[PDB]
Amino acid sequence: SYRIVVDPKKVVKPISRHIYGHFTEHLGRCIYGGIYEEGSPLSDERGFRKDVLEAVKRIKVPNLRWPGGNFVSNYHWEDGIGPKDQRPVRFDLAWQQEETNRFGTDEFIEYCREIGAEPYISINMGTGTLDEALHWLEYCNGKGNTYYAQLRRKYGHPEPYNVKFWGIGNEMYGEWQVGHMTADEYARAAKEYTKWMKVFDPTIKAIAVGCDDPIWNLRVLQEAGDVIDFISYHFYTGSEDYYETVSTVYLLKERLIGVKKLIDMVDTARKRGVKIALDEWNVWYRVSDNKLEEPYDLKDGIFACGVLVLLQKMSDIVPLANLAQLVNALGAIHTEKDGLILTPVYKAFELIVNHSGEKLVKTHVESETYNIEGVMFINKMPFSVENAPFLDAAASISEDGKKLFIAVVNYRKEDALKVPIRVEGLGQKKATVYTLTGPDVNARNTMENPNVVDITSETITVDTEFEHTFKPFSCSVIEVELE
Amino acid sequence: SYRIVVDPKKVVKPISRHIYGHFTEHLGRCIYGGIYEEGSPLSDERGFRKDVLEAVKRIKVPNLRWPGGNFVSNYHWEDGIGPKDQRPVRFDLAWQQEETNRFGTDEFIEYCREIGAEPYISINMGTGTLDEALHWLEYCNGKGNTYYAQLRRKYGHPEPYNVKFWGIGNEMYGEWQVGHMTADEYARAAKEYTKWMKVFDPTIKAIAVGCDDPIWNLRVLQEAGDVIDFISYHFYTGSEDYYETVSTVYLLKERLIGVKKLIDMVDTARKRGVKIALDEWNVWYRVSDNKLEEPYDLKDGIFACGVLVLLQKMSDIVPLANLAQLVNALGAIHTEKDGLILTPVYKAFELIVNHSGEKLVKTHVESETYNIEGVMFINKMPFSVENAPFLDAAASISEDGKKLFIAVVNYRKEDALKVPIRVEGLGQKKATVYTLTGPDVNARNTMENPNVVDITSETITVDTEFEHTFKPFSCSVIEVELE
Amino acid sequence: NFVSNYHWEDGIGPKDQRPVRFDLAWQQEETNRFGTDEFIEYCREIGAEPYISINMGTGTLDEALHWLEYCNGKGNTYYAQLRRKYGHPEPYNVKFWGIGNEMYGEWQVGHMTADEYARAAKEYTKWMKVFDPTIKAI
Repeated sequence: SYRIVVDPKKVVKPISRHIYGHFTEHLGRCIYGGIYEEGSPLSDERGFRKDVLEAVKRIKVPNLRWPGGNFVSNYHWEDGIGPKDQRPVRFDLAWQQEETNRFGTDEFIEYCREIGAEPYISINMGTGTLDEALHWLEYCNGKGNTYYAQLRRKYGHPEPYNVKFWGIGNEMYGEWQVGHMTADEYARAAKEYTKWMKVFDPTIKAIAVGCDDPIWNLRVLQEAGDVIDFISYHFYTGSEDYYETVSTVYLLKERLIGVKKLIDMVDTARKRGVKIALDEWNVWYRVSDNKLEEPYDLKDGIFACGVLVLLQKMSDIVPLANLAQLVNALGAIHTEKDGLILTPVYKAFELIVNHSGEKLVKTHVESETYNIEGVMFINKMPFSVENAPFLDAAASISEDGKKLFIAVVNYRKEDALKVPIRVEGLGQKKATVYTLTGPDVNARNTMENPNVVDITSETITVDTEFEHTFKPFSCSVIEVELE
Repeated sequence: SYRIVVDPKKVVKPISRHIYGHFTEHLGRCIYGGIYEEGSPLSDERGFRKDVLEAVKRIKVPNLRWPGGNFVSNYHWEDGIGPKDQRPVRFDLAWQQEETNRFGTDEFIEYCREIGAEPYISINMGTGTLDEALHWLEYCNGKGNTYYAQLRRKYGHPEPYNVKFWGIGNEMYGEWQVGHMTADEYARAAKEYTKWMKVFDPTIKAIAVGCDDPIWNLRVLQEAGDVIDFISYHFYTGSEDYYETVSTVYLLKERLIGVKKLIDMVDTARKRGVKIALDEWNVWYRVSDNKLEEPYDLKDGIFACGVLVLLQKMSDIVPLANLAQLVNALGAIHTEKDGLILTPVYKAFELIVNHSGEKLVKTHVESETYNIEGVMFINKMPFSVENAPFLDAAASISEDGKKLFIAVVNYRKEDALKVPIRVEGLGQKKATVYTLTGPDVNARNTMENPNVVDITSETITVDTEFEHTFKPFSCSVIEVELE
Repeated sequence: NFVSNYHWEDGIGPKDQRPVRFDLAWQQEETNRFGTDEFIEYCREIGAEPYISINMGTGTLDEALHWLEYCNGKGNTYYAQLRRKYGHPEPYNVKFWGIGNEMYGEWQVGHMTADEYARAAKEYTKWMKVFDPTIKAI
């Protein structure tokens, strides 16, 4: 048996806007050819691609991370400010590219404003400096007469940017990272940058680097949990098999619950309420070059929907997440010289960001269960998840709250499910069901039939007790007025 | 608000015999004047207090921990064997008492096999050797002609004692432990002692010492997770206010979930499936001499009930547990030279051990929630626990089994709880409801009113959907037939 | 590996009073009816200079010192007096001593990190050579 019980009067928690966040690295064709193509017919006066822009605005990005990623660990921000024709051309050691630097801090901040998204920038901790990081903070944030607040104005922007999220470094644990650190080194320095940045601007929020290594997380929280706001986490998954993929959602629930408990275990961290930032996540397993153009299909898009529902459930533990990445490289959107595809990862966002609430409301959900051992990620590392649901849900309420949104995923590959839903003190009412699904589980959109996987709509009679059938391998939200 | 639904047909996972274990340390009158009083009219030929013996059998001890506790770290087991008149009188550093060693290893296996419990002995890591622990193991478990087998045999016992559980040192992390160790040096020591003890007897089960320091745990697990079976936790709570005391049940839950998560984050240990051993727990707040005669009132019996209900629900994570302690010192049982007393803590055990099943069966519960911020333990450590329930429960079945049980707890101090209970495909049966409760939260059994708090029975009827009302601050088991 | 678990005193005296132990190294009961006295007898039978390995796994500085004494002392020291008591007035004069055995490998009982071995190898040797300067230490 399956069942879903709701109560639109029992609010459990707020749901943070910023669980729906995004990410744009200078990697491959993510910026250049991506959101920003200069010579193009499809561009505007600034160089932004108008089609991509219209697509991104439909998602309504809450915040947007930049410029990396493994690019920033090697990146001097000043290289990318002022007259475009005197920006030096640099070598990006991360992804072996020439960097023209004609998309920089202003250009990026402009892109944020245009779409309506809080900028979240990451400082360079492998090649950079306290100074350089502070100077970047002054330039973006200073309202006094400091030389850098002077220089932003000099280049056309008198008002400060007030950029509230800062990322104290990127993936500083890895061999692959330029100027990579030990747990102890990084811990000591996560503290130094954070604390000094905050002296200048006590209103910024700091995300320190976390990972799977628990000793690393613990040393971070211990040294810096006095002053950080988030410890970051990275989750990439695969591969090849439907069930293996659409279930690492529950691997991620388990892994996030871990980091949360490490936080609990550290005094100053627990005391302040340090939180978790899922500041990189996606499916990735097919591609291993440095353009990362991962051909996402519907199974990947069901993983995303599952994440987003989960995040709705634990937005209090993890109030900030960023899909890696926004365009092309591991991209929800894929662009060529003359058009774009919106992958099923993207569509997942289209379904859930529109049609969802600000307050999570009590939701019991009965489901049948399974266990899987399988693989994930490019390197194939084995994983194992026991008691993964076939059906999952999270209901929410609007600020109003005369609007209930009921998000429900069906993980089943073959059988549709008839689920008896109950919603206290309601009905009867006409209501609308939005459903993201397609034919195969390997189904893609193409820039030809760019609508094989898309969001459908249909009207339904609901009441304080009703029923519904959920297509196999689909996500669907029921939207219903409560007045 | 409140609800309980049970489905006797969905077996979730088994319930381990050993969550009901106990602990018998040489501390104050716990052992001498406790279970053992030589010249006593109340004692048998070999010196076992007959009243206590029968008190103890009722509780069906699954396993008995001995001899410590902080005592073992100063303890040389050799001193405790042989004809009693030749044993040396020694000074226990742990509790500043003269130990006569008239109670030792043989007496303890007699007391164990006299009451049905598996021996579980803690070796001396603070004042003793590998060799010394190994000869202990040889003495208890050796079939062949090694000297310490021979010696067991000279003293009256041809057959091996086959002692299954060995704990590798005691609270070795603590400043108070004699020969206390750093995380790194103990982690090395755990692997070693374990490793070699399992070369002699590969069938034993070794409990490693863990604590509250996450790094401590992580190092033991990284080093010894190869060969250990359990890492151990120790929980002592209170205090003074009813709610601040009961509900640390829900502090303990969080604490334990934290530690499992540690195990998940270490490969060898995760891969081997190292579990938890709660090898020391109780209420302990109002006394800190060195006989520790805590006068437990009824709130403490309710915490015990909660803890045991919690254990039923998670005995797959924590397979083994030990109340601290059995007699006198932090005792469930209190004894004087004439009679004895059964505290509400013991009573909690009488209630659950008789009338509980061996297979946990699906138990969903809905309940109201509180947030508290209190103090706990001897030193009054501040704490809080968020969303603690006023009502909890756990349903189990006999092995066969024509008997469902429903253990349920009302933490509410003032109100009774009117609870609708559902049970799949059941009568129309009658059923007995066993309930432990007293006049007020401060109720306490006495040697002349030995019943002020006690388990009472009453017959109700159940109907696959039915209602019951649980007294305030009460624990009840509902025993229903099924055939 | 036998040695890093061995207590030399178990293999001396009347054999009937000698204790049976458990060899952790090879998982075998050891009756200790072949021991130090027995080993040196066999050595001078075949004319081989004896070469003794000391237990650094579960043994102490003291324990090793006492072995050398038993073997090489000609004073009226407890352990020399002991060798004499058991039949051998005149010392064995063993020339090659082995300062632990394979103390680097996970399999050795009592094994050490390089720093803790070098530290101890220094310490065992200097003090043995103070009792008897003629020995050669491996």
